[PDB]
Amino acid sequence: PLTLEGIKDRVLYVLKLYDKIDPEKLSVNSHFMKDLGLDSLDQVEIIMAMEDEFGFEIPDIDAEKLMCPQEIVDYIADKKDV
Amino acid sequence: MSLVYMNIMMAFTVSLTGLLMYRSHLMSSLLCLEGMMLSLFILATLMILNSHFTLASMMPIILLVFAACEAALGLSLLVMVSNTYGTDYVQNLNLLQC
Amino acid sequence: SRGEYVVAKLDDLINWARRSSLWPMTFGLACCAVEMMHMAAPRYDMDRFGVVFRASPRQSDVMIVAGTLTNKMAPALRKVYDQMPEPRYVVSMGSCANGGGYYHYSYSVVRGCDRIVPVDIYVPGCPPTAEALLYGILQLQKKIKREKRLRIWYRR
Amino acid sequence: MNLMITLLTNFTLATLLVTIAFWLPQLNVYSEKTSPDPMGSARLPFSMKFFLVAITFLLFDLEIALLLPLPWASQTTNLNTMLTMALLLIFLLAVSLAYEWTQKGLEWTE
Amino acid sequence: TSVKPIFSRDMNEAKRRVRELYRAWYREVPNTVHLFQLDISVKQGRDKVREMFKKNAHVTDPRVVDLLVIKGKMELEETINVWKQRTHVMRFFHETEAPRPKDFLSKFYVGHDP
Ligand code: SF4
Repeated sequence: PLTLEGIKDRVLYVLKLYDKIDPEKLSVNSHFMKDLGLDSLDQVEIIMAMEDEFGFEIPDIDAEKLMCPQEIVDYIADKKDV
Repeated sequence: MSLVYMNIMMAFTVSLTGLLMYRSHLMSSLLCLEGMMLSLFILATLMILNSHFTLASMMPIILLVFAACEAALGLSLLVMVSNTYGTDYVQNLNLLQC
Repeated sequence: SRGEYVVAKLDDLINWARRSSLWPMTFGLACCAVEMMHMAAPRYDMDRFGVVFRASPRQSDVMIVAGTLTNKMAPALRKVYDQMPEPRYVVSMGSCANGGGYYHYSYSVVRGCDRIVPVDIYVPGCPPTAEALLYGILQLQKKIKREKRLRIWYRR
Repeated sequence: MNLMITLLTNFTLATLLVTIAFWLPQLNVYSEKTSPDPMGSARLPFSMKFFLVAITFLLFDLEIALLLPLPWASQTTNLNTMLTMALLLIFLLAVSLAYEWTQKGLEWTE
Repeated sequence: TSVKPIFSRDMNEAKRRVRELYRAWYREVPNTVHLFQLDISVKQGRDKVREMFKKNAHVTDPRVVDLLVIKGKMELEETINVWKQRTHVMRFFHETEAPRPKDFLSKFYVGHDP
């Protein structure tokens, strides 16, 4: 939570823990729906893995707007100091 | 000195060493403290009956009553600790470091 | 022989003690609980047979399923049956506990309590009279009387 | 001596009946049973009222411990002092009871 | 064609309620596997919740998915508050049932039904 680099590394570590995402195609700017081949429920359990890791609640009207790990790390940067 | 008095003193020091090395709980501290009180009762009673010193026979009962009341006070303190943390753990009693 | 005689007399002893001291856990499910209460009432009086009134389930000897077993309570029936020490016995009282009865084609009714628990005595009636429930209890005692536990132990 | 023999015989009969009560039905090869109440997985909440009646027992039991040598203290020569101190102890037990009353200590187990 | 809504005015709020119900079931699966002392894994229970959400996925009516979220909240309330027993949770896992024949030929072999 100190730097953007630790948050980005922890986002990519969470998304490589998740089994259905292929870690080869998994990049920073990879889209979830049309690229990684994920259902919406897959994206929502991704957001709940992010809540389990980063230790806060993410509401619904701003987790619908998290379609890539770059917007995830930008959202956590917006909701923290970095 | 004597032998059975040395045994009751040995029990007093053993419950003292248990009262001076805390493991987990405050109830263990209160139990070692009341084992100390028990050994004080036993040793006072054997001295008072040995010398046939009559008026001191009320003394161990006094030594019981106050100290048992003392134990009641300790139990109540433990309860208030267990009403704040849920356990009687002595490591929850460390807020007075600062 | 000699050991056959010893296990036969000890079978008679333990069968006598078990049948003359049956303690029931009555499931008060439905209308058959009323007639079980009449079987415990002074006229028929189960207590003079050694059959006490409302024993606790963790020491009872016979489970009397008296009333309608529905789907919401059948796991509770099997749970209380599993909490009974052996030798446990099941007396099924009335038509809904026997085979579903008047609610056989219902969406919510277990069609017989013998889909749930192993049943020893089927007591028929809607409700069976308390005299007939007492007949079923005495037939259970005669079934306990002809058990051969130590005889089959000595022969196996 | 006879008391120790009697305690030992009572303890032996007790342990013998417990040992018969455990080992005699374990002759049976009945069934090894599986699948293990008003709570399933709830913790125990503490109740302050049960602890209050326990400490109230302990304090009145100490006052009774003081009151115990009265059938022997009736035989003394200074009966005015003995009567004053006996009535004073039972009065202090009553004052402890009245203070337990009026501060709502005897409530919901009155 | 104008009807009275239940909770959702359109499918946006309806999918929002579906999504938060799935969030609550995802948070409740590990506690359900723990305290009911089930014989399933947490991933297997989450697979079952995924199957129960993807079973009704083709519904385009907002009132119908409002009632489906309502009934899912009722299932959730019966699971969190321990009202279901172990049997009521294991009924989603059709274990004692034999798997039904799916192709034409084995259904032809066993009986008369399509
Ligand atoms: S068998 Fe009939 S009379 Fe008996 S409990 Fe059932 S419904 Fe009532």
